[PDB]
Amino acid sequence: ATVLLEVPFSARGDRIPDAVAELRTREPIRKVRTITGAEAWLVSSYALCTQVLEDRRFSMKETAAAGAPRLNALTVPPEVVNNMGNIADAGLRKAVMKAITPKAPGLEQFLRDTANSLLDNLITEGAPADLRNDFADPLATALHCKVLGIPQEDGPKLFRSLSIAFMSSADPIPAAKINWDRDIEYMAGILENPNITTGLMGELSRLRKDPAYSHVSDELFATIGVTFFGAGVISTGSFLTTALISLIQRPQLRNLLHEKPELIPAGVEELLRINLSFADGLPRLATADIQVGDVLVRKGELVLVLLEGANFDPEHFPNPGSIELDRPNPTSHLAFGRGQHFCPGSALGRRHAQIGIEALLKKMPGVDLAVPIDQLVWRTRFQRRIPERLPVLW
Ligand code: HEM
Ligand SMILES: Oc1ccc(-n2cncn2)cc1
Repeated sequence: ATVLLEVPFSARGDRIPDAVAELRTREPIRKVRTITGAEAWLVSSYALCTQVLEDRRFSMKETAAAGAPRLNALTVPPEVVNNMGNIADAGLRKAVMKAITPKAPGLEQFLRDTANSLLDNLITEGAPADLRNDFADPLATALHCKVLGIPQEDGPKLFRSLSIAFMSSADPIPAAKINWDRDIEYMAGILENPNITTGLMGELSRLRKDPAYSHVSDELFATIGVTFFGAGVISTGSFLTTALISLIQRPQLRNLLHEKPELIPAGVEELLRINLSFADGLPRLATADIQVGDVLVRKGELVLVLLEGANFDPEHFPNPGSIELDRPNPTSHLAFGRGQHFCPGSALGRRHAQIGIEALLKKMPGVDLAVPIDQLVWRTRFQRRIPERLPVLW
């Protein structure tokens, strides 16, 4: 006898497990058991992942209901799972989206100057360098302090919450409450701080005192600061780190992009497509009985949308393991999700990776791993796949 197939399959972010293609071909929706012991439907083809993500009867908000089958334990309060819905209901969606575009005057030059400073510091210190802790994550943190309008020197303490806040745990995490309550108190103080006049928190601070938003709660304003910092920093730092592995493992492409930097946006879109940064399928709870493939999903059941299942599906992306800069469908991957919950930071996340890669390739054209690839240590039981250190030489 064996037990039901367990997810996730592997915390490694540098290779896709052969099980994914076997599932996708033979059983593109099939039952699995999550780390909590709950059963779920794992969906692994492009067609069925898109069907679930575009049908709001597969609800994100409902995953937080008491008694639901769970992928993992909540690390935020249950109403915060509906964060974008609460931002939309408060009349703040357009304002939030406007503040986190990468097109803000000076923002790109700030990102390039920051990237070049971090790189020069590594060059001065000498190889080996850790491109996660001393490049990708400080670049993500500096970017998000600038986009929020908060002091750069407050970035490192806010960042140190994230190794707990983005855990994928079977059980509630006492330190995630301690750090969440402290980080909310910090954002509530930012909203009362007259020095904060720029970025997303300077905008929220003004709208909080405008009569049209006098009944939006202070808790929501503070929650937008904590969630957009945390989601943006973990997501951009982790994507850029694993994209740098994928580039270092393709010297032919590295060299192409160094020679023709105008191809960096196409290269980043393929690095998004092949990225294994999300450690778990995206969860949704069915609110109706819905046919998906050969399965009738029942109301109340959990569905998990496996992004690499869609993004490596050869029916959509032929030769899916290869980075090809001339595909006819290059932005149709699911790396930012799809539908109602498509990532609101997508443009910012693209620009952070394009600028970090352009800066790295000009400063360290010979960048290579300084350890054999199997020696990277992959974080476990986390919502992202990331190596704990990324040692390189150049
Ligand atoms: C390359 C970087 C990024 C990747 C790969 C990424 C990926 C994703 C994905 C896959 C979703 C959909 C989750 C779902 O449907 O269940 C999502 C949602 C989200 N992302 Fe991003 N993200 C990135 C950067 C950002 C940035 C820069 C921010 C903010 C500054 C951000 C904020 C959010 C938020 C707040 C949501 C929830 C949206 C909702 O619930 O409607 N992300 N992201
Ligand atoms: O809109 C958001 C929802 C959940 C999160 N987090 C999930 N784990 C940690 N934060 C961040 C933003």
